Amino acid sequence: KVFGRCELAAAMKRHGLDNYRGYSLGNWVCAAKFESNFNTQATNRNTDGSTDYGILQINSRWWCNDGRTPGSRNLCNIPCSALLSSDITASVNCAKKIVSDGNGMNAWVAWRNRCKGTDVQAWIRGC
Ligand SMILES: [Cl-]
Repeated sequence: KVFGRCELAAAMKRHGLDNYRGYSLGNWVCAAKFESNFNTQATNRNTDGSTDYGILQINSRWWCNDGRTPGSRNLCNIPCSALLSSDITASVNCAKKIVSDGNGMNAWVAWRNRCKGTDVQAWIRGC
C-alpha cells in the first residue's frame, strides 16, 4: 500500500516511534517519504548484492535475511519478505533495532541527505 503522510504518522506513533531513541516522529515520516515514497512494497538492489526492503528500506546485508545477499548478518532476525507487508509492525521493530545500534538514523541515506537539518516537524503538521 501507499500511505498518506498523516496516515503513516498516526500509524508510526501507535507503534512507538515518536521520540524513539531521541528521534521525533517527523524524522521517521520524512525518512519514509524519501526512502520509499510511502510505499510498503518498495525494493531497491545495491552494488554489494544486497537489497533494501519496504517502507523504511531496510538492508539485507546487515538487518534482514533475503537468502541471496553475501555477508548477511540478519541482526533484526527477520526475513526481508515480512518487511513488504502493508502492516508496518515488522519494519518498525527492525527500525528500532537499527536506530539503537549506535549511529542513530544515519543508517537511512535518504534521511541523512534530505531530512537531517531541516524542520522535520513540518512532516506531522496538521495531522
Ligand atoms: Cl526474504
